[PDB]
Amino acid sequence: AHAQSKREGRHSGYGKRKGTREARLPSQVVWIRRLRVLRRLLAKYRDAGKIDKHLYHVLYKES
Amino acid sequence: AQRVTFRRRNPYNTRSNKIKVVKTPGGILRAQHVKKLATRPKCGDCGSALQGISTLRPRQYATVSKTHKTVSRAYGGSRCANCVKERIIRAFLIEEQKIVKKVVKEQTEAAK
Amino acid sequence: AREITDIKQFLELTRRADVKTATVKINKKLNKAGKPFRQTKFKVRGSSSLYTLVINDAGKAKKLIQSLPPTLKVNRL
Amino acid sequence: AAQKSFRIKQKMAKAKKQNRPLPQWIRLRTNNTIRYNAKRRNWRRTKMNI
Amino acid sequence: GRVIRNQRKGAGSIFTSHTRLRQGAAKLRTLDYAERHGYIRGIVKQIVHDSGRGAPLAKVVFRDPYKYRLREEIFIANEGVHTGQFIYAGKKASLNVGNVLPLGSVPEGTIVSNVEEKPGDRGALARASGNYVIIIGHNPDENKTRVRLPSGAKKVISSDARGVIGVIAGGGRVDKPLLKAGRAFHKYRLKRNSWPKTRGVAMNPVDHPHGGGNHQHIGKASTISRGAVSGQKAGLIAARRTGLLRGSQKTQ
RNA sequence: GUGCAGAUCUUGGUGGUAGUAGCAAAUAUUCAAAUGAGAACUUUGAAGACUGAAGUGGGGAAAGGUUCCACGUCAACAGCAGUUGGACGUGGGUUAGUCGAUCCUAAGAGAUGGGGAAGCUCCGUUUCAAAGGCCUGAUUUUAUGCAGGCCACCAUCGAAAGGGAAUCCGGUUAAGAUUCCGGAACCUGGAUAUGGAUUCUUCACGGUAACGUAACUGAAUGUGGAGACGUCGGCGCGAGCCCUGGGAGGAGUUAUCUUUUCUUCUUAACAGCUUAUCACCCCGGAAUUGGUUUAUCCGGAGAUGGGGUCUUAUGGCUGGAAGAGGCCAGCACCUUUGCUGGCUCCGGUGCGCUUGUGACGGCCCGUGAAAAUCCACAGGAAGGAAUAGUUUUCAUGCCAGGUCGUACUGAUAACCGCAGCAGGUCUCCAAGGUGAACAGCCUCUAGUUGAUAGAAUAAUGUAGAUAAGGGAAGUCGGCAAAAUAGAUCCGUAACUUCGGGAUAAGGAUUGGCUCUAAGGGUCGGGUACGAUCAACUUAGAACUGGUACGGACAAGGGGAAUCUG
Ligand SMILES: [Mg+2]
Ligand SMILES: [Mg+2]
Ligand SMILES: [Mg+2]
Ligand SMILES: [Mg+2]
Ligand SMILES: [Mg+2]
Ligand SMILES: [Mg+2]
Ligand SMILES: [Mg+2]
Ligand SMILES: [Mg+2]
Ligand SMILES: [Mg+2]
Ligand SMILES: [Mg+2]
Ligand SMILES: [Mg+2]
Ligand SMILES: [Mg+2]
Ligand SMILES: [Mg+2]
Ligand SMILES: [Mg+2]
Ligand SMILES: [Mg+2]
Ligand SMILES: [Mg+2]
Ligand SMILES: [Mg+2]
Ligand SMILES: [Mg+2]
Ligand SMILES: [Mg+2]
Ligand SMILES: [Mg+2]
Ligand SMILES: [Mg+2]
Ligand SMILES: [Mg+2]
Ligand SMILES: [Mg+2]
Ligand SMILES: [Mg+2]
Ligand SMILES: [Mg+2]
Ligand SMILES: [Mg+2]
Ligand SMILES: [Mg+2]
Ligand SMILES: [Mg+2]
Ligand SMILES: [Mg+2]
Ligand SMILES: [Mg+2]
Ligand SMILES: [Mg+2]
Ligand SMILES: [Mg+2]
Ligand SMILES: [Mg+2]
Ligand SMILES: [Mg+2]
Ligand SMILES: [Mg+2]
Ligand SMILES: [Mg+2]
Ligand SMILES: [Mg+2]
Ligand SMILES: [Mg+2]
Ligand SMILES: [Mg+2]
Ligand SMILES: [Mg+2]
Ligand SMILES: [Mg+2]
Ligand SMILES: [Mg+2]
Ligand SMILES: [Mg+2]
Ligand SMILES: [Mg+2]
Ligand SMILES: [Mg+2]
Ligand SMILES: [Mg+2]
Ligand SMILES: [Mg+2]
Ligand SMILES: [Mg+2]
Ligand SMILES: [Mg+2]
Ligand SMILES: [Mg+2]
Ligand SMILES: [Mg+2]
Ligand SMILES: [Mg+2]
Ligand SMILES: [Mg+2]
Ligand SMILES: [Mg+2]
Ligand SMILES: [Mg+2]
Ligand SMILES: [Mg+2]
Ligand SMILES: [Mg+2]
Ligand SMILES: [Mg+2]
Ligand SMILES: [Mg+2]
Ligand SMILES: [Mg+2]
Ligand SMILES: [Mg+2]
Ligand SMILES: [Mg+2]
Ligand SMILES: [Mg+2]
Ligand SMILES: [Mg+2]
Ligand SMILES: [Mg+2]
Ligand SMILES: [Mg+2]
Ligand SMILES: [Mg+2]
Ligand SMILES: [Mg+2]
Ligand SMILES: [Mg+2]
Ligand SMILES: [Mg+2]
Ligand SMILES: [Mg+2]
Ligand SMILES: [Mg+2]
Ligand SMILES: [Mg+2]
Ligand SMILES: [Mg+2]
Ligand SMILES: [Mg+2]
Ligand SMILES: [Mg+2]
Ligand SMILES: [Mg+2]
Ligand SMILES: [Mg+2]
Ligand SMILES: [Mg+2]
Ligand SMILES: [Mg+2]
Ligand SMILES: [Mg+2]
Ligand SMILES: [Mg+2]
Ligand SMILES: [Mg+2]
Ligand SMILES: [Mg+2]
Ligand SMILES: [Mg+2]
Ligand SMILES: [Mg+2]
Ligand SMILES: [Mg+2]
Ligand SMILES: [Mg+2]
Ligand SMILES: [Mg+2]
Repeated sequence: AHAQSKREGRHSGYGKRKGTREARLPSQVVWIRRLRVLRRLLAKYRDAGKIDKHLYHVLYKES
Repeated sequence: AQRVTFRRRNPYNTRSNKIKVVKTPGGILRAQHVKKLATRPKCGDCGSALQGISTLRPRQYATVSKTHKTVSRAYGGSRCANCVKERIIRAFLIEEQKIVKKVVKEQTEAAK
Repeated sequence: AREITDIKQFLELTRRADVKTATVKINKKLNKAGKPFRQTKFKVRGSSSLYTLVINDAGKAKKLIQSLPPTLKVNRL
Repeated sequence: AAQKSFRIKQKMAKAKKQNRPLPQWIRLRTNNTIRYNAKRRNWRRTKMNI
Repeated sequence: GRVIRNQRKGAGSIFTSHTRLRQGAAKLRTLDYAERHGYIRGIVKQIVHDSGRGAPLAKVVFRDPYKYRLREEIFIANEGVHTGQFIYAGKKASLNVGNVLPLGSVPEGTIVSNVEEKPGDRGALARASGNYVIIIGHNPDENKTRVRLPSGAKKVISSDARGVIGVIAGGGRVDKPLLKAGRAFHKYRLKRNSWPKTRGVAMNPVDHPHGGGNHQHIGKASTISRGAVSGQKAGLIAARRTGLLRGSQKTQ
């Protein structure tokens, strides 16, 4: 029951928090997820040819 | 929640005491001891793991057939191909220049 | 320790030397999706190894069963 | 201990044997003097020093 | 009183060298037929870190002239030698960094390391990281050679005495601060048990000439004579001068 | 060896003290039955609690030595008791080719030719020494002399946590089990015969190559490899655990409510096929530089791309193997105890937890053992076929595997502390919630419920709390105590070696409930989007309450200076 309300975004207020924002969800974890998703899009846009390898390479390093 | 015990007198976490957990047909959890992992044999020239060769702990190499211990080229279970490639070319060219070296100083003696 | 799919190779084993006993196991199993069928495993006890041939076809089974050497000791189920 | 030398296991055995009460028929012998076993030993009172 | 600290070291109990990881003694090849008449060729098969040493060893393999087999030597590596390089050792041998030649066979100004004291001893002088000796002259009659060692001293030895061209590798090690107790700790951990050092002046009299007093202090001149006896020698032994050295060093 | 009142005299015995100090740490007990002369204390049933997987759980190492188990049993012992016991009496109990020792080497120890020393002995360990033994040939008096060629390695002891040939699952005892029983394997040594392979081109073919294989002769000598190795970091993957959907069973609750809460649904070594990051090969020849990791490293010394090769950690399917084990129903009956059935199925998820492992990266004046042992290659000594030879590194088959330890405790009672002492004493396995968490607090499994008891609640205490107004006036001294504290946001001085000082200081906010928004995966697209499934994070907004909300637990007082390292 409780686990459900947490899925509903409950008991999450500032008074319910003891560990730091980092300890709860590390920044690096967040970043690694993101940079991999970006990395993963570029690759399929190139493979499909939606983007050309030159534009890809630029976006790669900008990502 | 089901916990487990070593199967031998040795209480400590030494590398010979490595353990694994396993579900049995009895339906229960039990430890089973685990031999140390074997490592790949290495080229003597360079030191890469030489391909084609099976990897076992040293005395198990006696329990296996010779095809697992070699590859079909010369220096098979010993050197790494590309290394053998080199000592062919090197041998040849040196044995050649060795002729070039003699006849040149054969003339040098004769004209001087 | 070993399994056999060659019905010819099998018979050869049964007539070899060291092989005295043997056993035939019968299993109810299901086919594909819907229905059942009758599986039979022929287990031959060799000196260092137990060979077992699985005949999925009920017909080949009955045929194979009689093919067994008459001097061989066989355990039913 | 708990994995022993045979030597120790042997002494341990002789020790076990010596641990019994005085056989009572001795008490009946002519000129008997021994009343009780005076060398009796117990594992929680005296340790046997190997 | 007690036997002081510098007396207890000679009995070699806890003071022996910590030797377990060492590659084995560094030496020149035995001085044999090949080396004193011709030259002989080798390959450096490796250059490697020795424990408790400043400078890397070089494993150098040669052929055994009298038997079919390989024979491997341990050299102190001169700066610039490299794996796969060919090493030449003998009376007649070209003058190149890494080779080993008799001191007689090299011109003045030549720079060599691991040089023998007597010929054959497989090297004595100038083995520490950064060090070398310079050949400052020859006396062909009685075939001696005059060299200058790292200390500044100038010694004269047999021209047959072998040395190896170049300087020893890993130099400049001592320019970097140790920065903390631990770095020193791990340093002497692989040498011997000399660290840390209690000052005698922090001890009681039983322990040391310097021991005792209601203030820390030596109490008599800390310059001790050679004539002094064991248990007496601590502080500055046989000092011909003492005090901050002013002005240029560097013997004339 | 002759006379005691003394010597803090010697040994032994005995008093007053005194039925006195006391038997108060470790939360905690209770009802009934049974047994028995006897029950606060034994056994059983019930109830109340506890340890809370960093255990009061399940095992071991040292050490102990029978304490293990059964039966009998209370004189002493367990600072109350006793019918109970680690006590007393009497018996029973420890099963191995595979688990250890055994073998190897580590620091080290220590014989020997010797050299010291009056000598007990000291030094040396390959050291100034004539230091030893293998492979087969020579024998057809015959049994093992000599003929070669090697090897000059020169004792030995030293690890029940280092190195190391080989075993698993189920069942079983009062007490033993990787040791017994059942089944199924594997290693080593010794013997060997049949099958297959090989050969008239004698000592195998195939692939451009990486390399493939059921095999595919190989002495001396030599060389390579394995054994064989630091630490920390993030990232990838495996296993077990954790969470969870459908179904098939059994159990609990049901005044009311819950298609509900709890639980069973398992698969060993070993074998076959198959499975890999890395590495490598072939084709190709690159600026408009490309590829690419979370982490910037790679390419004309050949990148990107396309195609292949290899290790088999590891996983998958099958054999082992459902016949086992788990969970149910339906009959039988003083028994030994059966009998008959059914079902044991298909999925999901991840910055989860523990552990294993890979490819990388950080560090060093630290760069993180040895030997036994096993294999390989270079070499080509030699031995070998057509009327039949070579092969036991391919398959199958035969025999054997000794000696010693193996019980149990491992600690608030089996060890050491004079003891059933609040001390000490090496280590493996580790569930759910809350939460950053192996924290505290509550729980499941398992184990406990042991520590004299009854009645009262004076003084004085020990240990735990609170106090109006004042606020260090107390004291040598703020000693003791109190105050503070998590997290998000705001804000932060002198000075400084520029790294700090800093959580400086100083502030606001925090429940419940109900919504909104942002953040991802996967598949088909000719040479813009659609469809589906699975996750708590962060911010914003309403409503609501005796203004409460890190509601217990958990959790820094701060500032200005002097002396000093
Ligand atoms: Mg970061
Ligand atoms: Mg992705
Ligand atoms: Mg880039
Ligand atoms: Mg055990
Ligand atoms: Mg470790
Ligand atoms: Mg292979
Ligand atoms: Mg191969
Ligand atoms: Mg060949
Ligand atoms: Mg005692
Ligand atoms: Mg004694
Ligand atoms: Mg030494
Ligand atoms: Mg020290
Ligand atoms: Mg000093
Ligand atoms: Mg000092
Ligand atoms: Mg002092
Ligand atoms: Mg003195
Ligand atoms: Mg003096
Ligand atoms: Mg003094
Ligand atoms: Mg002073
Ligand atoms: Mg008398
Ligand atoms: Mg007298
Ligand atoms: Mg008198
Ligand atoms: Mg008297
Ligand atoms: Mg008196
Ligand atoms: Mg008197
Ligand atoms: Mg008296
Ligand atoms: Mg009384
Ligand atoms: Mg009293
Ligand atoms: Mg008391
Ligand atoms: Mg009680
Ligand atoms: Mg009870
Ligand atoms: Mg509790
Ligand atoms: Mg805890
Ligand atoms: Mg035990
Ligand atoms: Mg009694
Ligand atoms: Mg007792
Ligand atoms: Mg009592
Ligand atoms: Mg009593
Ligand atoms: Mg007894
Ligand atoms: Mg007994
Ligand atoms: Mg073993
Ligand atoms: Mg033995
Ligand atoms: Mg000696
Ligand atoms: Mg030994
Ligand atoms: Mg051992
Ligand atoms: Mg071991
Ligand atoms: Mg069992
Ligand atoms: Mg039994
Ligand atoms: Mg037991
Ligand atoms: Mg058996
Ligand atoms: Mg069998
Ligand atoms: Mg064999
Ligand atoms: Mg073939
Ligand atoms: Mg070797
Ligand atoms: Mg090696
Ligand atoms: Mg090791
Ligand atoms: Mg196994
Ligand atoms: Mg590819
Ligand atoms: Mg190809
Ligand atoms: Mg493959
Ligand atoms: Mg991640
Ligand atoms: Mg390294
Ligand atoms: Mg090998
Ligand atoms: Mg074989
Ligand atoms: Mg024997
Ligand atoms: Mg046991
Ligand atoms: Mg106990
Ligand atoms: Mg004791
Ligand atoms: Mg105790
Ligand atoms: Mg569960
Ligand atoms: Mg008590
Ligand atoms: Mg109490
Ligand atoms: Mg009381
Ligand atoms: Mg009071
Ligand atoms: Mg109050
Ligand atoms: Mg007040
Ligand atoms: Mg105030
Ligand atoms: Mg004031
Ligand atoms: Mg006052
Ligand atoms: Mg005052
Ligand atoms: Mg004061
Ligand atoms: Mg104050
Ligand atoms: Mg205080
Ligand atoms: Mg208050
Ligand atoms: Mg401050
Ligand atoms: Mg709010
Ligand atoms: Mg969304
Ligand atoms: Mg002052
Ligand atoms: Mg200080």
